[PDB]
Amino acid sequence: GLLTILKKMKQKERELRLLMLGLDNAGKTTILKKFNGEDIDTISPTLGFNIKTLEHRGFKLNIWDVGGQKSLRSYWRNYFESTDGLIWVVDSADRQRMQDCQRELQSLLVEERLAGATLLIFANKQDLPGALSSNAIREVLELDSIRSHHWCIQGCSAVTGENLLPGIDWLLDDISSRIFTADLEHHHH
Amino acid sequence: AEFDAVVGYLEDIIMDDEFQLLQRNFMDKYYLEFEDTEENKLIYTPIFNEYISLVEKYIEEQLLQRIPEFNMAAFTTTLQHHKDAGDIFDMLLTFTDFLAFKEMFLDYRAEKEG
Ligand SMILES: Nc1nc2c(ncn2[C@@H]2O[C@H](COP(=O)(O)OP(=O)(O)OP(=O)(O)O)[C@@H](O)[C@H]2O)c(=O)[nH]1
Ligand SMILES: [Mg+2]
Repeated sequence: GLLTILKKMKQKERELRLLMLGLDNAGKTTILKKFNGEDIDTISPTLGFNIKTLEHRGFKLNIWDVGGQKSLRSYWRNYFESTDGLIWVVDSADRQRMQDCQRELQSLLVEERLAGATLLIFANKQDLPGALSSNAIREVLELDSIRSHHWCIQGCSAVTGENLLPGIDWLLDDISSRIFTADLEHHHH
Repeated sequence: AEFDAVVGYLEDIIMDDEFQLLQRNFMDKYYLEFEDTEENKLIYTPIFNEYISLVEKYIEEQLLQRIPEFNMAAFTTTLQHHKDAGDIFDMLLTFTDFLAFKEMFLDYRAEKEG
């Protein structure tokens, strides 16, 4: 209605909303905690959701981190609306759940409210020797067969904060390009 | 237009205090589901969406007590387009900010405790 229409016909150019999802124990909350450079020890599995509003390259990034515990996944959709970028986090060492991680990601991509989102995949926990390579994870999840969304896979280690920023920088640029593209076709036709 | 008139009533409806009572009576039903922690509960969301629907609906009702032929969509469409904004829309935006909504709720809870 009036209230929600008002909100988007009013968001400022450089406010972006990012939804971070993934299986429980993937390291979602560790990752955004590291972004601010908040300490990340004493982190507990999320039963609800965390909101952390950022600042990066002139952008205010409002990041929503939703618990990935299985009994919670049906509520993920209450957070789909107004997502400029979807961040899918993966525990690279969690080899036995790669299929479910795959199933979960796939159902998100046919979701209508997520039609526009840029997809960033964080193959987290690369610091673990049992961690599958990004390529192996790209193979599983069958990312190469996604043409509905722009995506990229970034191997990282939230615990050390290694490679998180390059992931985010790719995501912001892709989001910017999409908006740029839309504006282009709007003013011309 | 008939527009500038509605913009006037909004200020009158929300900055009235039947509205503030509406808000309190809503919070009375849920205030103790709200915890003072940084992590939010999933249940805050449906309550939040219920709140938004309630405010939006109290509006349209009060607005047609004014102009009995007020069509929300017509005003919204005409707004969601070519009369594009102000000073009270800023308070209107307030209702959709989840973080402030939560704080509104938290201050209320502490108040109710005592
Ligand atoms: N070795 C290693 N452990 C990590 C890494 N990132 C996170 N962890 C740990 O993995 C465990 C789970 O991390 P979380 O951030 O709670 O994962 P989550 O997806 O937010 O969990 P949910 O809230 O259930 O969704 C914690 O003990 C983290 O410290 C990493 O990069 N390497
Ligand atoms: Mg978490």
